[PDB]
Formats: sequence, structure tokens, C-alpha cells
Amino acid sequence: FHYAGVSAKNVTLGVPRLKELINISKKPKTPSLTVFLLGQSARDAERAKDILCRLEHTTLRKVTANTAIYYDPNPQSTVVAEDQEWVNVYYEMPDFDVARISPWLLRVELDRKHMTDRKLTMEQIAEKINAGFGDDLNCIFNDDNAEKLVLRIRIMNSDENKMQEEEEVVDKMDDDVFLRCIESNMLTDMTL
Amino acid sequence: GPSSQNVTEYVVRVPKNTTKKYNIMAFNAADKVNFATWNQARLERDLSNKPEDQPWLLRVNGKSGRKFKGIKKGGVTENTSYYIFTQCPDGAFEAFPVHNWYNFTPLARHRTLTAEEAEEEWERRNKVLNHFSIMQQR
Amino acid sequence: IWGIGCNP
Amino acid sequence: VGIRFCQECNNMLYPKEDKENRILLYACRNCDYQQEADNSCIYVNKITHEVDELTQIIADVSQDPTLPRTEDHPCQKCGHKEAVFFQSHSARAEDAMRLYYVCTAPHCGHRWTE
Amino acid sequence: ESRGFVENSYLAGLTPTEFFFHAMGGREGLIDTAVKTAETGYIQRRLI
Amino acid sequence: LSEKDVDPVRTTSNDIVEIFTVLGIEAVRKALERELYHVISFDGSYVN
Amino acid sequence: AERGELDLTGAKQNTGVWLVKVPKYLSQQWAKASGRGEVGKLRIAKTQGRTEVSFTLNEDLANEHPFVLQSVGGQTLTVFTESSSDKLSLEGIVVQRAECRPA
Amino acid sequence: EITPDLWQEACWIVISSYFDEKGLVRQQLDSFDEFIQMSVQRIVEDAPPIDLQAEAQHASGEVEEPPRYLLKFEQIYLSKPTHWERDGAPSPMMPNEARLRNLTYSAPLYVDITKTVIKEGEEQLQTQHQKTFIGKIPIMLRSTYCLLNGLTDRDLCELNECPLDPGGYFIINGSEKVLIAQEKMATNTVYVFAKKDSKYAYTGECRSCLENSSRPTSTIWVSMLARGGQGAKKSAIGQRIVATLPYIKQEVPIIIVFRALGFVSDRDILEHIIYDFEDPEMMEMVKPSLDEAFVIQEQNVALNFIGSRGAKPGVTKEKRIKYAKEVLQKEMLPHVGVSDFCETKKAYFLGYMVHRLLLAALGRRELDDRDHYGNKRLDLAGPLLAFLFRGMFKNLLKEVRIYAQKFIDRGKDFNLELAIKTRIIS
Amino acid sequence: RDGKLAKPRQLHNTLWGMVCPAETPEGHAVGLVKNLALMAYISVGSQPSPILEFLEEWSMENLEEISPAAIADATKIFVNGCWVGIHKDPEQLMNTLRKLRRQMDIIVSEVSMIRDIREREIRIYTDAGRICRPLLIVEKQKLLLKKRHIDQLKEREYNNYSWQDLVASGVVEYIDTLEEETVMLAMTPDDLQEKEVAYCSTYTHCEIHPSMILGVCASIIPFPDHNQSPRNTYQSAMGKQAMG
Ligand SMILES: [Zn+2]
Ligand SMILES: [Zn+2]
Repeated sequence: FHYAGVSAKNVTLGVPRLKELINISKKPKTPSLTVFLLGQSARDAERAKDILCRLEHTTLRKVTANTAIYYDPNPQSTVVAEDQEWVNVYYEMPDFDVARISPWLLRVELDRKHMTDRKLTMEQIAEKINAGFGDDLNCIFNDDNAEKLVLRIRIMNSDENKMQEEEEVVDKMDDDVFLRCIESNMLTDMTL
Repeated sequence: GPSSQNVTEYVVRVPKNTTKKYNIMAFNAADKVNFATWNQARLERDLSNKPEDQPWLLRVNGKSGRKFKGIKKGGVTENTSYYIFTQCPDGAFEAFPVHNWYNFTPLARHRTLTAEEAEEEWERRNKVLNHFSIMQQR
Repeated sequence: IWGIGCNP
Repeated sequence: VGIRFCQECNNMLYPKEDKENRILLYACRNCDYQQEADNSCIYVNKITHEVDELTQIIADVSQDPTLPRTEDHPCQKCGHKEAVFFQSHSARAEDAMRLYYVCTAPHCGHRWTE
Repeated sequence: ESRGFVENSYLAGLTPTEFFFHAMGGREGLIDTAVKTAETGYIQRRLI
Repeated sequence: LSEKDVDPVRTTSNDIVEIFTVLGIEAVRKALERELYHVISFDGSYVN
Repeated sequence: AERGELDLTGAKQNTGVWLVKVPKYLSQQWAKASGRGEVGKLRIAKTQGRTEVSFTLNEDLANEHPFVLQSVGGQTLTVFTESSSDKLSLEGIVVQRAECRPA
Repeated sequence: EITPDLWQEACWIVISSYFDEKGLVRQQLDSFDEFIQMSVQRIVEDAPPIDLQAEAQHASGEVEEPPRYLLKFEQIYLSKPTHWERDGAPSPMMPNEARLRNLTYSAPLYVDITKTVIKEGEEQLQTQHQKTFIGKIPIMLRSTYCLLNGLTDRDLCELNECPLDPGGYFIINGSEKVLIAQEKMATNTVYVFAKKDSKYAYTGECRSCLENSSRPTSTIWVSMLARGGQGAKKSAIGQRIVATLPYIKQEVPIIIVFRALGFVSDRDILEHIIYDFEDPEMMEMVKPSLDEAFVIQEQNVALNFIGSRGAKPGVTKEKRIKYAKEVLQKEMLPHVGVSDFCETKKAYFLGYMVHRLLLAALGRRELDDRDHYGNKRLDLAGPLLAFLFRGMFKNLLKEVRIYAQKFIDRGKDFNLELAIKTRIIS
Repeated sequence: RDGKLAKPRQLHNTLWGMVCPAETPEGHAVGLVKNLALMAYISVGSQPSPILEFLEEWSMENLEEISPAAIADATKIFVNGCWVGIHKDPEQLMNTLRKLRRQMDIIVSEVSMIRDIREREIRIYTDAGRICRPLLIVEKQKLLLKKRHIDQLKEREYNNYSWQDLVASGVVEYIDTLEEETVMLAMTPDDLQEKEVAYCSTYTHCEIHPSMILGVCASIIPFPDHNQSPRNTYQSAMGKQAMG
């Protein structure tokens, strides 16, 4: 305390920082890294902001306004009234529904302010989720023009049809419990 | 009519002694207790020691019906008394002191996990599999 | 006792 | 959204997919009771957890001597001049210095945020 | 005034709330001194 | 450091252990000297 | 028909009873004699849309008690008696609760 | 009828009256005074009556085999501070003479002891030893039992005592000793704190005690485990609430504790925990803990679960169940109740603790401050000497029991006067 | 004393009027050894039974049927621990309790009754350790202390009027830290109670005199408000060492 606030970043100073340096502690109280920019990004603020976004950890929780799990029996049923349009669009030429579709729907809704602050893209988030998790999680993303940024996630189509698994016809972690586990993993570990 | 201005006043009688003691039987509202199906009931002192200062066990309609457990009220009414007013042909209210207060709570007539199996199941706290299927297996 | 930047 | 209890043993119901009719159910694990799901929604999580604290504000709060009050903002219902105002008074309220107002005078208890 | 600002000077004399808040600040300084001595002594012994 | 548009020459961290594992023992020698000098001279005090 | 059987005839007849909380001075006054068969008079006066209940203390006993009603919809109460002949019985169901307060 | 701008005289007149009635050391004195009277009687009353009979195996036959000896401590008495000279004649001891001669300013303590003996012939005999001397209690100076009490300054000067001396200290071995009030956390109060490095995100503690009659504190924790730990089911369930009940080796799930109190149904447990069922956030908070305790659905099973985790295992199953039940009735939430049907009250208070933890977790209430002096109490001379006398009187009863048991196994007789060791208390 | 944490030692706000801010030892025990303020009193303890009987008489239904009900039953009456029921009307109960504290029937001067309007709890603590101080009582904007009481106290001897009569009249009241949390105080009657630009118009109590926040050793310091704060601690320590 009483450190002059040149920047909005606290730094250990005084006896505690001398203790940290002298003890060579593995865990500093305030580990910090000063980064200098090589090119014109140093001069121009927008490019510096781009570098800042590329260097700052962002989880899906930071950009997610609210998450809900709806049991949707049919994709065409569209239990949520809003998705009825865009779901239809995606199911005008349905993809990956050939195996099956999950009866449970994770309808994540993202805050536009956070998305635009981090300059994230719906295609970017959807690609990260779908590619990292694999074909098991199928994601439907809204247009940015739509008032609500909605990502509709469903569990593995082949796992739902169970032809691919074969083996024994026994539910593992049911489906909604597995979906909640997936939601927690996305919230804290997406690393978008 | 007379119902809009009726005034009823009745005599109060308190006999010194009654052959049958008076108690209070209280059921929780959420239990939805119904006496129409109460064809028979059995109220007796518990045997959990496997008398007058022990809880009560009620078994309605034998084993097929619901069972209830009643416990006397721990807080004594050192500064309070409760009386019950009952209609009688003479038209006078009769007040009887409440000897005891009992709160009866039901026990489901459902299959009950054995203690050994319950301990074995708790050994596997992380029940990744559905618990409903586990209950069906038991 | 002075301010936030000084002493207590 | 909410939690509902069984009608026989008063235990907690759990959601279960009906594989034949594709209709969500709630079944008690300790008995055979089943009831169809009317809401069709199960797990809702608000990460921003934006909740109007007017639901969490008690009208009785208008009786506290230690709270500040102003006559500038009148009540909507009764048009009473006194109004006792206070901040969030809640942890994890994000950042909110908004003043919430509670109407003085008996039993009105109207709460407005400006 | 509520959160601790003392507008009176020492010559003028602190008002009662200002007096209590000034006592809080002085107490913090004294605690800092007393706690400091031991940690610095340990560091000096280690270095030597 | 390896991110694009980040100067590899001048980007530094306060953590001496990270400086060790990444840049070497001589780099730590210098970085530890820099950190100690900063904590000593923040008060304005000078140590040779 | 057994020793543990509960005589549910009162429940079948749906006999309604009133439960009242009364203070210790009133109960002790009643218990003083307790054998004269009389302790006071309960007077209930009903109006177009309001009813009031009061109890008058016996003049001999003294040498007004308004009653306040309480809702009984939150809990179902019944009264049962254990006869000295080990014949349990049910007297009725509580349909109203009241409290007696000093004047 | 007002006193405006004349206030400087008024405030100091009322302060003068305050300090004229009381003085500065009224804490110490008052505490000690209260202690003596109330505390000693209470302790003497609260200690269990001594029960005693000869061993059945020692003597053949049952005619005189149970000679029950029952000792009850009826009433307490304190004389004025007294010194017993070498000749043995009692003399009043003035404080100044105690300082000069290096004596202790103390008063004798007499207890009426009633010995009732049942010889199995149903002819129980009650003999009352009145004014039995059990020890000497040091007397705080200028307290109600000090000789200097109620003496005008002239009389104090006659005794070579200062009129201005405050008192509030004891003369022990000729030295003046002052009991220093000891700060402590308040008892019978639920406090929710947050520990950063703990495995629990929040912990609610109640340092419950039954009017300090016994067991200085019986602390019980209800803590919500942190969600930081990552696992498949761990991520699915979220934060779970556990209870660190006293006399139990490890954590116990809270719903199991509620079912051990006889509340098996989940609806009733939540009725105690969640006072408003309509609020969805708290119900969602409580759901994982219900999931954890889904296995145990019976009171007996929950009692067995508690007993298995007890500090000392019970070989028999029903032994474990009975041990857990008695441990809950005595050790857990003693201030709420200790016997009979206090189980509903204990369930309601434990539900309050869980509810307060839930409010803290949801942010609806702020975390308690340990430094807030409302959460603090000060043990003066009274509580400290009361704790001391509890311990020493229990030891005195123990020694009386030992001597009595020896002489009773002989069957000769027992004498109260020889059993009592005044050394213990003094 | 070994612990170097600077949390338990700092002068807390709640120490106002009950522990001397200046008088503390310096060294390993800074802020850990404290001294009572001049007017501070420490509760001796009382039996909670008469309070519980009064509460039962007023209302406080215990063993109710989940009646809290989003605390529809405003406030839950606590005692020294021990939730003993709840009441539908909390303000009438609190006013009745204060009147009883004045009449000294069931509530001794030491009995402390706290209502938390939000969170709806009333605590009613009488537990033998609470540190409390006397504060004058302000009804409306007028102190209850009036010229009659001051004149009778001024004639104190041969008038048999004392502080206890001032307490019995209801002019002054003992307030502990928990109640200090729920009380609006005025440092001075004239400066604060009197009508001005209205800071507060709901003062419930008034300080008898601010200087009483100091202890015995700091009370000898003349003009202590004109010195730096550590210097008053130093003077407390040194006045314990003066020869007289
Ligand atoms: Zn069920
Ligand atoms: Zn209004």
C-alpha cells in the first residue's frame, strides 16, 4: 500500500518482495510480465489491443451470458420459440443428423458486449468447441445480426443412435448428467 | 336471516378426572393424511431398544398401509396449557387438558437399502452410472 | 494518516 | 426450472427421458411414481447472474433509523414524500452503486430503482 | 467525513470521529513497525 | 515471447524462476540483479 | 378388533373440535376446585362479516378473556385418547385454533 | 424543560453521578461477586449426585450386596475471610496483615452433604453433614465478601487500608494478583467465514455451549466444499455441504445428519434448510448435497454411518447406532437442547446454519467479521474462576469416589470428612 | 503474539467507546492488549428465563408449521443462541421490549436486544460477556434527559437520586456493540439533534460526552486531539511509568 499507481497493476515491493527474491519462491505473490511490441503495433493502439486480446486468457464463461439445458425431443419441434427459425435453416440441408440427433439441447447464450470486447466470432467459438470436443458435440450458431447470440450444442449423433458404440446397450452417465459435465468443462476449460 | 346475527354461548365444564387421557395427534399438511382409507390401525410403543418414556409407532392398515412415528413434544408447557372443546348433547363445552403432544411423520412403504449394501455403495461415492438403475438392481 | 500515497 | 417432490414419499424427483414417446418425465428413485414434465426446461444457469435485487429487498427496511432518506423522490403508488434509499448491501453484486428506494409510510413498501 | 478525511489541523483540533479515525491510522503504522522488525531480522541473518 | 508482434529482445518477466527455465543462469543473474535493484531503489535509497 | 386397534369412529363421524391455548393463571384457577363442574362461560358473538369470541370468568372463581383465532390450514390436527382399559380411540379432528389473552 | 447550551454542565453532572455510583473497577468486583454466589451453587447443583455400590463379585449373596451410597451436595456457604492460626483458633484476616505475613486472603467454603444409603432392605437412611468444609476460595478485595466492603474511609484508615484503593485484586501468598479479562469468540452464535486456502469455500461455525454449565465449547462446522476440485462427477455436482460434527473423525454429509435427526424425507429436510421453497437458487444450491446422501434413506442407516466415522469404533452395529444417537443428543448443538425431543429444535437450528451458509454462498448475506467486537466476549474473574471451580470440584468428587469405593468394597463404612481433600480446591 | 498478521491487531471500528483507541502496549502486543474506555461496562450475566416467558406471552409461536415462509413471519426471535420461535409483528415486539427495559420488569439494563430489519432476526443477547456503554436516549429530536433530572443529580447527596435512578427513568440506556450497529448516534445534542441541513432526522441516542472514548491513562493527556495518534499511545505507556 501507498505504492504510486503508475499503471493499474499491483506489484509486490519492500520486504515481502525481497523475501520472494531471496527465497527464490516458486510462487510469486504477483507474477507479472512486461511485454514490448515489435512492430507498428507498438505505435498504433488498435494493433496493441489485438495483441492484448491474443495474449489474455479467455474462457467460454467470460463471454457466456447464460446457459440452459432443454429437453428437445425433435430438432423440428423447436421447444424454444426463438430457435425455430435458424434451426429450420440449419435443417433445410441437415448435416450430421444422418446418424441421429441428441434429445437434449444445451442452449448457451453469449453476451454480445463480451464477444465484441474480445473480438471473438461465433464461427471461431463454434470451431473451437466442435473441433476440440470432436464430432460428438454438434453446435448450431446464430447470425451476429440476430439479437441473441445462441449456440445450440447436442451430444454425439452416433452415440445417440448407438449403432457406432455397439458393445452393451447401457447408458453411461445418462445424457443430461453428461451434458452438465460438458457444460462445466466448457465454462472453465474452453480456453478460446 | 338469523345466521348473520346469531349469538351462541355455552357452559364450560372441566371434570376433575377422566378415565381416558387426552393427547394431541398432529400430521404435517404436506403428508396429505386421509382417514377414509384407514380401515384399521395399530398404535404401540416402539421396540427400537432391541415404556411410558418412549416414542410411539403407528401402523395404519397393517403392513400394507403407511407407518408413522410420533414423538412427544420436548418443550414442556410450564407456562401454557392446551384444552379441547367437543360438542355434546347437553350443549355445554367440555375442556380436557392435553396430557401429551405427538407429531407423527410417515415412512414410505418402499424397498429399503440394506445397511451393508448401503455402505458398499457409499464406498463408490462417484456413482458415474445412473442411481435409478442401481435402485432397480436392489 | 496523511493519504493514500503517503503514510497511514 | 424449479425442484418438485414426489407425492408418495416426498423425496426429490429426477428428470428421465421417455425413450418410447420422447416426453420428459420426473421419476422418484425410491418408488415407482412418475409425472410428465410440463416446463420442458431442466437446468438454467445465469452466469452473469443479473438478478433484480428488488425481489431481495424487504419492505420492513423502511423502519431502519440508520438509513438515509430523501423527500425528493416520491412514491409511485401513494405519492409519499419520504423515501429511504440504500445501495446493494450484497456481496458479489458485481459493481453497482445504484441507489434502491423503499417507500416510507405504513404498508406501501413500494421499491423503485432510479 | 464518513470515510476518514480529517479537515481540521492538529492546531485546530480533531473532531471526535476524526480523532478515532486518526487513531486507526496511527495504530496501523505502529503495527507495521512491530511486525517489520522480526521479518527483517530473519532476512538479515539469512543473508549474512 | 514467441507470439507475433512481441519483441523477443526486451520482453521480460518478474519471476526469476521462469527467467531461469527459459533464458538461462546468466539471464537470471541479470534479472535477479534488476529486481533487487528495483526493490532497493524504489524508496530512493542507493546501495552500491 | 385387537388391543392395538384405534377406534376411528370419531374420524368417521368427522367430529370437529377446537384447540385453545390458555394461560397458567386461568388453568390454576380451574384446578383449584376442579370438581365443581363449572369454571366460566364461553360467549361467541357473530356479525354480518365478523365474529368475536370471549370467555367470562366465573364470579366465584375470580375470588374478560378475548379469544384470537388462528388459521389451521397449515397443519392437520386430530385428538386421540388412551383409555385406561387399553382401548385407544379418536375423539375428532381440530377445525379451529384459538389463543386466550389477558385483559 | 430543555437544557440547551448549558450542556457542558449537564454532561459532566451525569458523568459524575455515574462514577459516584460505580467507580472504575466495577467490572472485576461485580463479576467476582456474581461468580461466587451463582456459580458456586450452580456447579455444586449441576455436578451429578455421587452413586456408589459394592462390587457384586466381591461378596457372595444378594442380601447386602448393593449397599447403595448416594451423596448429594445441597447448599453452599462462605464465611468472611479467615485465618486459622497454628493453635487452631479462627481469626478474621485483614488484607494488610495478609500482605505483611505473606498469607492468602481467602474464605472457607462449606457444603451441606446428604448421604443416603440403601442396604437393599428398602430402609434407606439419610444423614446430612451440615457445613462440610471443602476448600478455601480467595476473596477479591472490596468485593461483597471482602472484609473491607461497606466500610467508610475512616474505618478503612483504622485498618491501614487506603480509601482510594480500587480493589478488584486477590492477595495470594502475599502478592496482589489481578485477573486480566480474556477475549474470546462469542458462543451460541452462527458465524460464516471464508478461508482462501481451505478445501471449503465457506464455513459456518457455532461454538455452542449450554450456559457454560459444562463443556466450555462444543464447536460444530457446516461448510460448503469448494468447486475448485475437478472431476467428471465433481464438475457435474458442484459444491457439496459437509458437517464437521464434534467427536467424529471425518466429515459427514449434511443431509445424512438431518436424516439422523429423524427427518428422512427430502422435502422435510429442505423445509428446515430452505425456508422459502419458491426461491430456485437456494434449491439448486442444496441439490448436490441431496445427491451425495441419496444412499442413506433411513434414520438407523444414517446413525450407523455417523457411528462408523466416530473417533472410537463400536464392534457391534447397534452399539454404533446407540453411540451416535447419544453423541448427537449430548455433543451436537448442546445449547439448543441436550435431551429428549430436542431433535426437532436441533434440526431447525442446523437448518438455520445451512441456510446461512447458503445465503453467504449466494452473496445475499455478508461474511461475518472475526474482529467485530459484537462477535467477541470478555471472560472476567467470574467465568474464569467458574471454569476453575468446575474442574477442581469434579476432581474433588472423583477423589471422594475413589476413597469411598475402597472403603465400600471393604464394606466397613465410609466417612465424608476423610474423603474430602481440601488441598484440591484450595 | 508471535503471529505477524496485521489483521487482529488493528483498531476496529467497533472498538469505539468501549476500548481506548490510544492505550495499547507497543512491541509484540500492539493491538492485542486493550484497555476499557472510561464509561464501558461489562455484562455480568442473567437468566434468560423471564425474557423467554415474556416472549411466549406476547406471541413467538414455537414448533410452528414452516411459518417463516420467505420470512413472512417477520423476524425470528433468538436468545443467547437458541432460536425460540418467530413473531408476525417485529416492531411492536421491539417497542414493547424497550418499554420493559425501562420499567425493569423482565429486562435488566444489561439485556441487549438487536433486530436486523433485513435478514429479519432479533437476537436478544444476555450472555455475561458483552461490553456495553451508557448512551442517552433521543426521542424524536429531543433528548429524554431534561432539566429535572440534571437538577436532581446536581443535588445528588441528601436528595437520594443517583445514576441508577437516571437509568430507571429511561433517560439513559446501556448499548453493546451489536446494538451499536443498529443505533443512530449523535455526538452532541445541540450540534446534531437540532434542526439544520438535515443529515439525519432519526437519531435514536446521543453520546454523553465524546471524551469518554478514552481510557484511564489516555484521559490524563491534555488536548489529546491536538497530538499525533502514536504520541497518545506513547503517553499512555509512559504515564503508567511516572513516579507519584
Ligand atoms: Zn417417491
Ligand atoms: Zn408509497
